[PDB]
Amino acid sequence: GDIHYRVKPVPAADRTDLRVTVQFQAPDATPLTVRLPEDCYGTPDLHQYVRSFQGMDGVKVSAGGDARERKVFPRPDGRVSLRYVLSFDPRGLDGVSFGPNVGPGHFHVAGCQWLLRLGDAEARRRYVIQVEDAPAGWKLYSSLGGDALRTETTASYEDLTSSALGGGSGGFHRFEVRGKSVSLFVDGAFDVPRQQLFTALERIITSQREWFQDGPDYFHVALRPRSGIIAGVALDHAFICFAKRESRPTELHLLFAHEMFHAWLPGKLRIEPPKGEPELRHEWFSEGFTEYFARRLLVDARLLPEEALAELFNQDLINLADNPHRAETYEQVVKASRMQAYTSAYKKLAYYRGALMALDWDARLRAQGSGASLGKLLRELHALAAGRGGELSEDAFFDVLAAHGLEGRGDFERHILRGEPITVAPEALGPAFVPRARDVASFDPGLSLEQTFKARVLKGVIPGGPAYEAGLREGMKWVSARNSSRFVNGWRADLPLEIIVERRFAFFPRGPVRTLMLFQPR
Amino acid sequence: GDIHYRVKPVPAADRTDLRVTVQFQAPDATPLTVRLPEDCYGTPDLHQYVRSFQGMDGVKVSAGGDARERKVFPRPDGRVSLRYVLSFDPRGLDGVSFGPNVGPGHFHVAGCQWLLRLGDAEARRRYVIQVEDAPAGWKLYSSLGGDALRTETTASYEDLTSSALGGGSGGFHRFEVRGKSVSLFVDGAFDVPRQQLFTALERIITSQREWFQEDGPDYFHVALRPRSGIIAGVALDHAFICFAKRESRPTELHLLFAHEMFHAWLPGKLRIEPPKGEPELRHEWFSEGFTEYFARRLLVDARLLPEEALAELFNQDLINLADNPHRAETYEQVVKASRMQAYTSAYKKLAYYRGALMALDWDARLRAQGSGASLGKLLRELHALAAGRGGELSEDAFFDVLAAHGLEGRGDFERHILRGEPITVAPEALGPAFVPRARDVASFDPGLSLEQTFKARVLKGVIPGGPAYEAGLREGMKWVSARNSSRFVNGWRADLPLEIIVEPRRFAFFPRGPVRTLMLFQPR
Ligand SMILES: [Zn+2]
Ligand SMILES: [Zn+2]
Repeated sequence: GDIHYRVKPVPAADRTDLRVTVQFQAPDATPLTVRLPEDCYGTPDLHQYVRSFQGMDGVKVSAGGDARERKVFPRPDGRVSLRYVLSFDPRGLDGVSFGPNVGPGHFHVAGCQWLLRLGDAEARRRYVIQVEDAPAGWKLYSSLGGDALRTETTASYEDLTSSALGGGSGGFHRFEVRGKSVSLFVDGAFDVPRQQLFTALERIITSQREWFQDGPDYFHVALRPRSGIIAGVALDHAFICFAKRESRPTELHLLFAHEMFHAWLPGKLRIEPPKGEPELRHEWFSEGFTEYFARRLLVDARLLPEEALAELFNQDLINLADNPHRAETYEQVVKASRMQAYTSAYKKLAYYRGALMALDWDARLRAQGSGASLGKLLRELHALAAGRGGELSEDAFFDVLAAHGLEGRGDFERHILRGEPITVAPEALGPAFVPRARDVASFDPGLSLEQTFKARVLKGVIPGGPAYEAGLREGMKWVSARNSSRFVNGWRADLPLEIIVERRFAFFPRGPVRTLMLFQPR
Repeated sequence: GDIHYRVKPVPAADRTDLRVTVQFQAPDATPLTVRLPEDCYGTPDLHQYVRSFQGMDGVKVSAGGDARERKVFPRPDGRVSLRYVLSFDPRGLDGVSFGPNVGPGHFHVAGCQWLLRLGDAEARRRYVIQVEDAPAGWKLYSSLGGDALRTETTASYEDLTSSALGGGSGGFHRFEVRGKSVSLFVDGAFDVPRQQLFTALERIITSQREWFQEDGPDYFHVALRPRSGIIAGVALDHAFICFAKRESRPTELHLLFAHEMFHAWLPGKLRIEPPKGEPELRHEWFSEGFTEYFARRLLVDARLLPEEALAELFNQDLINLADNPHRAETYEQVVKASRMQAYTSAYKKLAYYRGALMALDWDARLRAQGSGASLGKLLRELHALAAGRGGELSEDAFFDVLAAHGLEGRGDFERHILRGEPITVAPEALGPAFVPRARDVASFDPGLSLEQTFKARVLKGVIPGGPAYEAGLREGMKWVSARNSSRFVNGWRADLPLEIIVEPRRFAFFPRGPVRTLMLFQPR
């Protein structure tokens, strides 16, 4: 059967409502049940935002089981025709990182956020989705087709939960890269001016499509506002970004350059782990290299100065040195995943490892003077993987590196399998930077952060350690803590660790100084 | 004493909050009562939008009598230091035509809408108001100074109730006219692109300044802000705020801009003074009607309005005036109606139609003399002479000027205004490209006395055989509502039926009455 969808954006005082009308053929006139959209992206109770839900041209609608269900009575011939208005709260949805994002001059909804749940979700149907009566001056962008006025998709409901439909009037830019269309949309309040976001996004995409040398016929980049986060979801033909108003240019550039890079690496260049081995085996490559490339992309596009590039790798060396699993072998990392004690530190371990390995490999390849580079080698690796569905066996991947005079297999077995420390060549950041010894204080809170949190009572306070030195003593009524998680994205080294007891205590996590070769300028 | 204000615009999900910190000295340490802002522009219970209200640097606050009050505990020396956050609901405030206008990337507040009520409202103080930690890329404005970052005014609270403070991030344009600064701000959803709005506003504003060729204010702001179902504007010294709907057409705004902002000059600096005892409405035909004429001439000169659309506006005037029940009413009768609070839309609109057609006639007659005369040249002379008497001309001086240029102004005034005689427009008044031709226009006749009907709650005055009678309406039906019923309010469409829901059935018909012949201008 065919499902016809018509969506109208109706701008309001504080939001943009979506008037949705849908028509399809049922088998006969037996009253069937339909369900209101449930958010796969985390909003609790998405049905509360359905303002009205009535039938059209004779189709009757009554109450169903709960408030997420409706009983509709099809026509004798089987036609079903319904109309419902989605009025999403902009205030409530500011806390749902990937929920619906609406505003007085824009709207964005993922497939699950506006589509109706009818029947089997695995069943395939022909979806015709149109945007009608769009306001004057607005630009639209759908993930199912290059012309959001009408898309034609044959897929299942499940497939369509990740799709996107949106529009706005706050910033639009269009350009062509290799004859293919790319559309940029920016709505919401943002410190970075619209022109700087369009230029930066234009450069990042143009660089990405140059690397791998013709792609998608249509692609959209939608920037939408949400406080307290800088996140993005990637899709086929679209990249959606929910970011806070106070986002710095580099913060958005690093995210744009990293999440869009995931469409190639590991999207079209995946290293197949051996039989039975987990997907995390090659996280150093599928995540650490992507970040390295993302950094190399910004510096090439003249968006990130080389001095900041040095501090990004310096942070990788400092963060990996403070990682408690920095020396853990494959057998230990894989055992923690089967044992589910896999904290933020474990999540970040392969990012720090893989980024520095790529920096070393590039330096080692470019020192050859034969015009080689980690990038030239990744283009060969990706072109070869095209004849195998974008995947490469472990032997085929390391065979290529060995052909370019690079000991790829030895590095992986050393640093990833055996957990041996990673050495970065000194010429990696150009001749203007040189690694010089520096002492960085290790992260020692002076108390067991987890045993305390578990028992809600200060436990294991090491006498003479930082926590002891602040006055804290073991067995104390732990109330709360702030800036104590070392490997979550917002940890700051210049800010003290706060801990509240029954009284607020603050101290820096001072510990045995270690020496690291950080990159300095000349 | 000195009152010192600090305002922080804090963007939010659906609005922009205002963190206001105020510092002033009390006469003593004895507790005093301060009351939250009340809206002079019509917002019920504006205090409900005050989220927090606390003391600062040792000053204590407590509850007071009602929700509008607060008990402030000054310091021993008398120092009072308060901080309160205004978080205005953009949804409910869309219904208040002149209430606070906020939203995700902008804010606008009138003086009364953010300032605190401290002591006597007519006591003069020195108000120093600064906008701090404003968001990056936002542009701000104030009516108390050309630099919104810090203004300084010695005025009373009452004077400051009509002041304006605002900013935004959805559109800004600045330009200079004869060395003076003008800034334009646009926020909210609007069908007309920002470039079109800025170009038109710059053209209209420049045209108005060259018309009188006087040095305008050192700073001037024009703030376009969103609000459903209305197209309104409030004129202030140093600022013109406009709250309009998203679907506003360009000409609708162009007429609003050109008309409202001309009132700075006419009657602002050129008022005809009525004789002793006479109401100020006597010259509403000159202070409103002629302003509408010059606003239309202004738009055509700036190429924002074609000449075909100018003819229609005057055709509209002829039709609207012919439908006006008070069209032939003398001045004593129209002055009798103001004293009995009967001024309705028909009355407030009578002087608009009257004065605009007279201005059109007067211009044709002046230019027919072939001596380079024109109504615009005449108004330049009148404005210049008025500058020596305070923007004010006696009736004798005003009319002496017109009679000097061969125009019998006085005669028309005591024939069309004072006596209510019908107004004749010279056929050549719209140029050789247009000709007045007789057209038959159906008179407005609901077949029912609306005014009477709305005064009671039943149907009053249904004429057996009128349009309302044939539609099915009768004498004595519980009257509930009406749509498209006010003929002289801006929104009446002769092409949409008159809707009257009685009892509860809905009667929709056309208020078509006896035919009328009028000479409308048509293209050749
Ligand atoms: Zn990633
Ligand atoms: Zn007026």
